[PDB]
Amino acid sequence: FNLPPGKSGWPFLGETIGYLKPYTATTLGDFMQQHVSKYGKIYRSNLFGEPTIVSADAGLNRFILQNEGRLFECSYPRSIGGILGKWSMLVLVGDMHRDMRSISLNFLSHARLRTILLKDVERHTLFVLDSWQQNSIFSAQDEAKKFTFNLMAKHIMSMDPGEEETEQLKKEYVTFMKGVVSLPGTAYHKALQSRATILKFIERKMEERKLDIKERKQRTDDDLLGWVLKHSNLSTEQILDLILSLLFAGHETSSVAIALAIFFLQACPKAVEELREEHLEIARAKKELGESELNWDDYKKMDFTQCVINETLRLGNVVRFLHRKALKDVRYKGYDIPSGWKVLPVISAVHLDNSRYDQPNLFNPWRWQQQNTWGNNYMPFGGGPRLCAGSELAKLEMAVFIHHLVLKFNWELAEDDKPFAFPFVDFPNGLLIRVSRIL
Ligand code: HEM
Ligand SMILES: [Cl-]
Repeated sequence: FNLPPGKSGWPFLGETIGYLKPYTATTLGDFMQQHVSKYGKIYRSNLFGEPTIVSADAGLNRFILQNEGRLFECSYPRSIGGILGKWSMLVLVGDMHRDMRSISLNFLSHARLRTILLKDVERHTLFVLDSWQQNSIFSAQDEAKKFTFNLMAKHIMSMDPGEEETEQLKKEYVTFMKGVVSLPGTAYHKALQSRATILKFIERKMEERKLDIKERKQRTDDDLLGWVLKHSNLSTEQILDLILSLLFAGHETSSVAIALAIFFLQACPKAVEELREEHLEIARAKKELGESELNWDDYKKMDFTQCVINETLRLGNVVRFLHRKALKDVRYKGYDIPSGWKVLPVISAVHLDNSRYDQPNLFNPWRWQQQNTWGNNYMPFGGGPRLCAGSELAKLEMAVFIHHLVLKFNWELAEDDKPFAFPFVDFPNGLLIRVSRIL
């Protein structure tokens, strides 16, 4: 019987404060690097109020991910467990989760991806990028968040950008997100108030949709709200939790990824040159054909863009680790994971590994003309039965945004900045950039 080595830290809190200490997002951070150096890639700790096995071992992390529902299961801390609702897909397990995942996969199907969703992705890209003024200075992080929130609101509830009900859902949504990152104080009871308001807003739009469906109007299931009403048997409270958890799942991730790409690309002008060549050829082809909107076949031509995307996610690491629990005693590589203990697969660790990538701290999208996303080396979307249901939409959002960005603008940092993990990734100075339109 061999328990992994490590400390236990302070009572109640353990090593949580040190574990959560902000660190530059392109690294693992002092706490993680030092613990791996002293104890190895598998070590024990006391985190988020529970005894914990931390894993920076890519072989163990894929074993955990693939054995969801058998040896391990998703398990958030008590505080974080319930802010997205009892029926949040990110927290559910068992049959209910299997049913909610099947719904998300079907709504995000390839057929719907290449017709419905792509049109909205390009429309929302141009809604943002056409408002950018010459020689202006602004926060790219805020613009990225604008793009992805607008886009998600369209996808889930057919809301249009810039309209009042959408700008007000943003303020309510961010006030609610100030609860996840937290006495409770007046900034936690405020987040529960906002959550209730949001749930009442979603239930309002749900009743309007049930009327559209009863009156047999066409294309009622273009958004997620209409889709679950027509194609599922979820209850009202289940629908509200699904809508809210999808907004979070799709916006918090995609916004960071877009911002990371803007950041990495201004420091890699040769990658922007190759992107312009690839995207100018696509645009020239459509001009000769007299076609205006992008189609799936144009997206399939964005080979080097997919290299930038993979490199952005490998180096930037939108998600630092996952929250899991062991369902029974497990033995792996000679260590014992006791039942009921928390298990944290640090899926970001292998992305920064010297032995799996050559110069992992360098942004080098050309490495993906040799490497591949299959296997242990690459898991920014997770793995196993909970592998990210929106990954294909995420890549499409980045590709379409990049396409119009490099065709319309040059950009530079107006103020020094760097990404940090809190563990959520964010730019402290807001990623201010100056832009100028091309010829
Ligand atoms: C760069 C963008 C994204 C990244 C890095 C990312 C990452 C992840 C990861 C690591 C998980 C696994 C959670 C776990 O195993 O506990 C996950 C789950 C999920 N993601 Fe994403 N995601 C991204 C974009 C999106 C988008 C755009 C959507 C939807 C519009 C989405 C929807 C979901 C859903 C529904 C799940 C739950 C899957 C399940 O429980 O079976 N994601 N994501
Ligand atoms: Cl490499």
